Amino acid sequence: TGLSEDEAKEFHKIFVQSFIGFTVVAIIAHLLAWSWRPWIPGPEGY
Amino acid sequence: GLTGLSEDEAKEFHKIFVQSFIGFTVVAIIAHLLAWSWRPWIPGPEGY
Amino acid sequence: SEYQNIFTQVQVRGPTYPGVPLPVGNEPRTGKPGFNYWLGKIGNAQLGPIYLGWLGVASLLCGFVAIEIIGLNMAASVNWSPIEFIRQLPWLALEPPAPEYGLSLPPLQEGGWWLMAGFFLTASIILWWVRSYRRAVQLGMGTHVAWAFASAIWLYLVLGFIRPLLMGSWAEAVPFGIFPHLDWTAAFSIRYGNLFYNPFHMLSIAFLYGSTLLFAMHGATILATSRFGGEREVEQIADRGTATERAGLFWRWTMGFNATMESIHRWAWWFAVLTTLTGGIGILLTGTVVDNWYLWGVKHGVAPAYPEVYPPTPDPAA
Amino acid sequence: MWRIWMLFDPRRTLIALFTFLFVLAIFIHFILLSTERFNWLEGNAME
Amino acid sequence: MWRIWMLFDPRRTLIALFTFLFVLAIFIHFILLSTERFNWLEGNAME
Amino acid sequence: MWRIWMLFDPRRTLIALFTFLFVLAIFIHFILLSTERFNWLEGNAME
Amino acid sequence: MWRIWMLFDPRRTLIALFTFLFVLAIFIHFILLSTERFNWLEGNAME
Amino acid sequence: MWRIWMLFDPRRTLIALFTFLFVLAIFIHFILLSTERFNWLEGNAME
Amino acid sequence: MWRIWMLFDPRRTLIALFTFLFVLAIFIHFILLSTERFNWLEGNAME
Amino acid sequence: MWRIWMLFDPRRTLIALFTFLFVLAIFIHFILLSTERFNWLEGNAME
Amino acid sequence: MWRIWMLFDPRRTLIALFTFLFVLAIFIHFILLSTERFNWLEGNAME
Amino acid sequence: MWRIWMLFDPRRTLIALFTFLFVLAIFIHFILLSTERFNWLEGNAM
Amino acid sequence: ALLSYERKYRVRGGTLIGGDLFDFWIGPFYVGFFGVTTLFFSFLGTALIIYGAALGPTWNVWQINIAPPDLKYGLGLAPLMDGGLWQIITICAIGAFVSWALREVEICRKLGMGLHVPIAFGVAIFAYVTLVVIRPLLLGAWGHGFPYGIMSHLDWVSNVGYQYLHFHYNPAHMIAVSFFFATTFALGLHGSAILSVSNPHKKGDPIKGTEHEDTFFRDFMGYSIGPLGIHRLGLFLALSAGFWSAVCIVISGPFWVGGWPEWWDWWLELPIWS
Amino acid sequence: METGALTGYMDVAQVTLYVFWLFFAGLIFYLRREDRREGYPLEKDDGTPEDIGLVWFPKPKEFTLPHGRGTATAGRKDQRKEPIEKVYAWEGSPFEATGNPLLDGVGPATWAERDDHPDLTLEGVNKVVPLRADPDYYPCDGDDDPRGMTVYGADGKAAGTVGDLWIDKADLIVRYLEVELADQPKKTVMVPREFMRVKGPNTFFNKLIGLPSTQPGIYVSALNAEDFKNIPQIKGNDQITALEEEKITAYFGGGRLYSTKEHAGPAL
Ligand code: BCL
Ligand code: BCL
Ligand SMILES: CC[C@H]1c2cc3[nH]c4c(c3C)C(=O)[C@H](C(=O)OC)c4c3nc(cc4[nH]c(cc(n2)[C@@H]1C)c(C(C)=O)c4C)[C@@H](C)[C@@H]3CCC(=O)OC/C=C(\C)CCC[C@H](C)CCC[C@H](C)CCCC(C)C
Ligand SMILES: CC[C@H]1c2cc3[nH]c4c(c3C)C(=O)[C@H](C(=O)OC)c4c3nc(cc4[nH]c(cc(n2)[C@@H]1C)c(C(C)=O)c4C)[C@@H](C)[C@@H]3CCC(=O)OC/C=C(\C)CCC[C@H](C)CCC[C@H](C)CCCC(C)C
Ligand SMILES: CC(C)=CCC/C(C)=C\CC/C(C)=C/CC/C(C)=C/CC/C(C)=C\CC/C(C)=C/CC/C(C)=C/CC/C(C)=C/CC/C(C)=C/CC/C(C)=C/CC1=C(C)C(=O)c2ccccc2C1=O
Ligand SMILES: COC(C)(C)C/C=C/C(C)=C/C=C/C(C)=C/C=C/C(C)=C/C=C\C=C(C)\C=C\C=C(C)\C=C\C=C(C)\C=C\CC(C)(C)OC
Ligand SMILES: CCCCCCCCCCCCO[C@@H]1O[C@H](CO)[C@@H](O[C@H]2O[C@H](CO)[C@@H](O)[C@H](O)[C@H]2O)[C@H](O)[C@H]1O
Ligand SMILES: [Ca+2]
Ligand SMILES: [Fe+3]
Ligand SMILES: [Mg+2]
Repeated sequence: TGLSEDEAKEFHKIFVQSFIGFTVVAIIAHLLAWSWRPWIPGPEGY
Repeated sequence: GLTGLSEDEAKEFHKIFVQSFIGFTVVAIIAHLLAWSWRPWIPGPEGY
Repeated sequence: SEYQNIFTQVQVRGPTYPGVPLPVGNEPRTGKPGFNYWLGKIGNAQLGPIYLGWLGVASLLCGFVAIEIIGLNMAASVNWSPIEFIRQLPWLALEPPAPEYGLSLPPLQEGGWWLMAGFFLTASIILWWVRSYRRAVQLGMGTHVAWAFASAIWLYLVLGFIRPLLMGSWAEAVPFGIFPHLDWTAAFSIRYGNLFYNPFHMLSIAFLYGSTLLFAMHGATILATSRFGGEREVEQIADRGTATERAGLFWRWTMGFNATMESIHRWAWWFAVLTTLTGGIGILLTGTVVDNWYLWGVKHGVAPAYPEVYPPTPDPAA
Repeated sequence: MWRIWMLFDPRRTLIALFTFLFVLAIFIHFILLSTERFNWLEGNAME
Repeated sequence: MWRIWMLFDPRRTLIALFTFLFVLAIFIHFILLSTERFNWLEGNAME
Repeated sequence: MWRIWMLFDPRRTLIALFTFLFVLAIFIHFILLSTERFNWLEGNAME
Repeated sequence: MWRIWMLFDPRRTLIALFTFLFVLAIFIHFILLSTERFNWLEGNAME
Repeated sequence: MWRIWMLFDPRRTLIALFTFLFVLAIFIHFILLSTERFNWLEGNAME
Repeated sequence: MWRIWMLFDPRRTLIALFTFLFVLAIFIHFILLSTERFNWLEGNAME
Repeated sequence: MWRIWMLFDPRRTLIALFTFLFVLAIFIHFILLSTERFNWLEGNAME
Repeated sequence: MWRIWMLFDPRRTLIALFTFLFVLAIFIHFILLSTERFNWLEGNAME
Repeated sequence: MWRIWMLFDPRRTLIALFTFLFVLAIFIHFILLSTERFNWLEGNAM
Repeated sequence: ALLSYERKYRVRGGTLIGGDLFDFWIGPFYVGFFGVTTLFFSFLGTALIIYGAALGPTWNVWQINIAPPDLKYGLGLAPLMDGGLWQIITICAIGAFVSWALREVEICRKLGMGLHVPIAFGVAIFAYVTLVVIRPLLLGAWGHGFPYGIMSHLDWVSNVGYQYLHFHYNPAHMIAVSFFFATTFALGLHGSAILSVSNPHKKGDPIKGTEHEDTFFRDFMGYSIGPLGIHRLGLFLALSAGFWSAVCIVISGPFWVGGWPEWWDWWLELPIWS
Repeated sequence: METGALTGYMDVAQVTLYVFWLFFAGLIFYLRREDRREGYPLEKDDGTPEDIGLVWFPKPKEFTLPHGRGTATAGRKDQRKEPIEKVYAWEGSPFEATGNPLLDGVGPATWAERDDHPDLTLEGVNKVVPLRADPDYYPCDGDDDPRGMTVYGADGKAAGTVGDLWIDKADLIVRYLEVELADQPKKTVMVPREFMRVKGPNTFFNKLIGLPSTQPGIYVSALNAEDFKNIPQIKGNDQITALEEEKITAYFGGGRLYSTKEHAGPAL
């Protein structure tokens, strides 16, 4: 990999933040999509 | 000097290139005016 | 007129090559190698020796049983007439079991022989496959032949075993005959609505066309650069020569990109295996998960719609 | 967990991850477009 | 069980494991989609 | 924005730009010719 | 604008341009021949 | 007889034997499933 | 315009032109033959 | 104009010219053979 | 005629002759079996 | 005409000539068998 | 723009037409005179195909169909929207394919290579002109050519095949298919063979030479054709596949009109077993 | 749900097709990476390297050679100074030889820097040897023996006589013809098999029918008789080095453009 431990931690810090930011935007998108049309049918089937 | 032309050679080619492009375009413009006088190609609301 | 390297003009003769020494645990090679002049015109003149281990003899015996079952049944179908056997040979077949038996074991009268021939032929092919694996490993070479062979077996297995298993009927399988298995091939496409519209059949044909295209390119490319030693490909891979450079540059200047001497055989390997890999998947899909490929094409916007030269014909059966 | 980057190169992993994420997102969008309820372009009614 | 990594390279094991886990997950999601009961996009009624 | 030419070769960018723009332009003309309303050579009536 | 010839070689440029201009010219002549109104050889009536 | 193993290598014999036994076991299990009486998954009645 | 021979070598600019001119000439004769009015061999009434 | 034969190979120029002349001559004969008026073998009536 | 063995190899010419003679004999027996009159195994009536 | 064997190998000519003679002889016999008049095995009326 | 070994080979000469004027490169592509004509015919043919697609009912890639003219037009040029466009594209395709082959000849000459590749491509061109020129010419109408569409020409293949009630029984088709199957089988074997010696079973093992290549196939199938033979045989099988494909379709219609299984009655009616 | 259906419109066959499209795209990407193991990184016409990134250019492939020859690395950069000059200044222009391209190794005469050691059989002995160094090998009966025949140049002029045959031990085939030059300054010259045509009475259509050859000999259309003297000479005896093989075969490859000039200049 040719990476020291210091750069490995520093990349992982940004990677986790970017993943959280990407997930947070997606979570909001899924909340908006659910408010539009929920995708869990239920006993009656939509 | 990417193409190997000096500044003067680029001047000379461009002048002839522009002149012949203008001559080529002028003939085409006359051809299009004759074509328009024959049958215009813009339909109109009823589309001729 | 220059030499086109089509036929070897001057062959040389010497001691026959007995093969590289096999490691301990291998049978001695059988046969006394000899030289064939006409084979040496195109390639190597030496014929043999062959390796006949346990896998070789077991595969030969299993294949012999399958061929005998097929041949004796076709001979019996013409009342054991050798004259009618030769005359009708392309038309004769060992018929697959009747549809009434499903996946159950059928009697000899109604396709029991087909199941035995299919079983012993499959065992022969499988034993031949591991022999292909073993012969490569014992020489220290990679097992690329065995896995390319596995792709061919994959289509063979789905055609006669896996798809009939999924359809629950041995009658869905291929007869052991020359013309009848062409009839089965035609009937298969007809039954499932123009297998031309099977996208994996399209892929298999693209790779079959590509494989023939690639060998036309590669065979001609190597022959055109064999004057620089292009036929010694493995030597070119380890130590690149002008033959590899000219071969790559010809294709780079022609179509804008090229391969290496090693990577062209990776293209060759993958195009060949993908022919049977895609084909096996396509055959496995039809009847199990798609039953009318043309209607699948119209469903997915694949089938073109043609202008009506005649009015649409109503079906007279209501 | 930072030690994961001592195994895989972060830059090539990012390329593969971003390619994977876009392809997955495209296919999930297309899967929804293939349904009647979740096709926002065809706009079928619910229930 | 730490000894298992003395025979298997962590990099190739993780790549194979992640590829296997994702393919299995996609395979199981698609299998559910082919069922009437568990197709959450088509939303068939229970029972 | 003069800094983009520190990154991109002006000659290769111009070649890529010109061919891309013509291909886009000719395909937009093609798309217009495929419509009833905007095919100027067919001259279909409006509405 | 003469500086375009410090980036584009006149020889290759003119060969590409004249080839392109010819292809486009006979392509447009072909398009008109394919139409009812502008097929000057078939001579369909106007309107 | 212990002398059986002077002839045949123990390692090759075991590899072939294990494959042969499993293939035979699969062969017999499939044959039983092909029958009405011995298909334990279908569970047909007797007689 | 005599300077074009500095750019384009005339020894083979002619062969690239003669085979161009004949193919264009052979083709225009073809288009005329395909027409009802200008096919001088079939010779339809001019109207 | 005799100088051009220093720049053109007299042998393969003559070969190509004869091949072109014969192909054109054959082609024109065939086009006449396909016409109702100039088919001298079918021999249809004039007018 | 004894001189033909100066040119023809006696061993190779005998093998070819015997192969030719047997093949010819088989086909003549074949042709007779194909006919109605000379099929001595089917034994069709004369006239 | 004895000089024709100066040009052609007598052995190879004889093999080719005998092969040609037999092939033609077989070919003509088969053609007669195909005709209704000259098929001596079926034996049609004249 | 250049491979690390490319610079020495980028020399002048080897052209058939144009000589010095077109002897240059654009990126990796060599142009030559026939490259210009290839571009001319390719752009013209592609533009006319896209124009026919635009004027067609749909933009669906699978459903775009540039059909040939009706059979009633015979060998003449039909109106552009009634199959004439297909006729022009066919000429452009032939011009592009021949120019591509002649361009490959110039590149072959420039590198000192043999002309095997353009000749092998000529077999492919021969199959196309058999489908699009020779067979329509022998049948007397350009409408017998296959349409230019991804799915429409597959429908053409199906309908031509069933014009003889069983195209599998076509004797030349039987030969051509076997060659197509043989070259793919040979290609898989040849690609596997070269990869096996250059990629040994144990990683970081000595590379294997031609002796191992010969020994494996002698061990496996009892015969090894050698590195030179496999490329000769592989090219032969591929070209035989292309050649017999042209034969199989050119005899269907021009030289055989009934069901292809009928044709085998010559074998069944041989006087040896009639 | 229908048996093949997934989402009303989606079905199993469709998603199976898209699974293959993903695999095929990955395979094409993988195959293109293997294509870049040689000839990369790209360089400009003046030698300046081009930028390749990392997802396309793979790590160097190391082949361990047999016979204790060490390890070989794919993508070897040749170190000989190129005796060429760009004809024009713009990129994509041809290169002109600043000397004699036939002897300088330029264009069709270009030779790569192959190994300076002879190719060896698996046993460990030289693969390519003259017939004088191994009487166990001989020309096959039924094929004309080149030894003794005179070698003619492309112009039809005699260039020498065959003195020996160099054969490959692994593949029983003639690899080179040792030609004793008719013109002498005993200078011998190597003619590769693929660059020569044998015209004896045992080739074909001559053994089958029995016709003698009118003018039997070895015919080389690649080079004129005068250019035979400049064919690169092998350093040693009874042993030919792979680099020497490359130079001899490259010299013949450039003959059609530089020696006979039949490929030099347009046809028409
Ligand atoms: C009317 C007929 C249908 C049609 C019906 C089918 C059917 C059915 C199938 C194909 C299949 C294929 N079709 Mg199709 N096909 C049609 C039209 C075409 C056209 C064309 C231009 O018209 C072409 C080029 C093709 C080409 C193809 C191939 C791409 C593919 C076969 C791959 C292969 O090589 O496996 C050939 C090799 C094998 C099958 C076996 C591989 C090796 C085995 C192990 C051999 C063992 C040898 C054995 C030991 C020897 C001893 C045996 C004993 C003597 C008995 N088809 C039309 C639409 N086609 C096959 C496929 O997979 O497509 C999806 C298939 O099943
Ligand atoms: C129901 C249909 C019938 C049938 C009816 C037909 C008909 C009709 C035909 C065939 C033809 C073929 N059939 Mg069939 N065939 C059937 C079943 C089969 C089966 C099978 C498994 O059952 C197989 C394996 C085959 C196999 C074959 C091949 C022998 C042949 C197709 C290859 C070919 O012609 O190459 C030759 C083709 C080429 C070389 C293409 C030419 C390429 C050109 C020169 C280059 C183009 C470049 C391109 C424009 C580049 C684009 C630019 C890009 C951006 C790069 N058929 C069934 C029974 N078959 C065809 C044939 O043999 O005709 C020649 C044919 O016409
Ligand atoms: C990538 C896909 C392509 C492909 C690849 C492929 N095929 C392969 C391989 C590969 C990579 C092999 O390695 C394998 C092989 O062995 O190749 C040389 C093989 C092979 N592909 C074959 C055929 C084949 N491949 C086909 C297709 C394809 N193969 C695809 C196009 C087809 C088609 C199109 O239908 C066929 C028919 C075989 C030649 C071979 C596998 C042979 C095999 O498994 O044989 C097992 C053993 C037997 C059946 C022995 C039976 C014959 C004996 C002579 C019996 C008799 C014994 C005794 C002599 C009796 C004596 C009696 C007398 C005393 C009377
Ligand atoms: C004869 C043996 C096999 C073979 C050989 C072969 N093909 C070859 C070669 C060889 C030796 C080349 O050197 C040449 C090449 O450059 O390969 C990369 C080529 C080639 N074979 C190709 C394709 C190809 N080969 C095929 C088949 C085969 N090629 C045979 C099986 C097929 C099939 C069966 O479908 C195809 C599609 C190309 C990739 C290439 C030739 C490229 C070329 O001609 O370039 C110039 C033209 C263009 C870039 C575009 C022209 C476009 C036209 C003006 C308009 C379209 C016309 C066309 C009729 C449309 C049809 C559409 C419908 C069918 C959907
Ligand atoms: C005239 C002018 C200049 C402008 C006009 C401008 C204009 C008109 C309009 C204005 C708009 C406009 C277009 C502008 C100008 C823009 C323009 C186009 C510029 C000029 C460009 C030019 C000069 C010419 C035209 C370029 C052109 C047509 C390109 C298409 C190329 C093509 C057909 C691709 C097919 C790809 C496929 C799928 C192939 C199947 C085989 C396969 C799967 C192969 C992989 C394995 C492999 C790599 C194998 C090889 C190999 C083998 C076989 C070995 O065996 C081997 C052995 C050992 C080592 C290596 C190898 C080895 O590599
Ligand atoms: C002395 O010898 C004489 C008789 C001459 C012998 C000569 C015999 C001759 C001339 C034989 C000719 C044979 C021919 C022409 C054969 C043609 C075969 C063809 C064309 C086959 C084509 C396709 C066939 C396929 C794809 C068949 C596939 C069958 C499969 C995969 C069967 C699998 C069956 C299995 C695995 C069975 C398992 C047993 C089970 C599990 C069911 O047990 C319960
Ligand atoms: C030294 C002190 C500073 C160190 C830390 C620096 C910042 C570290 C990362 C902070 C969080 C960034 O998080 C990143 O932001 C981008 C901004 O477009 C967002 O990305 C968002 O927009 C992009 C378009 O650009 C979309 O493709 C993506 O789908 C969406 O999520 C995400 O939220 C996340 O990918
Ligand atoms: Ca008949
Ligand atoms: Fe190869
Ligand atoms: Mg049947």
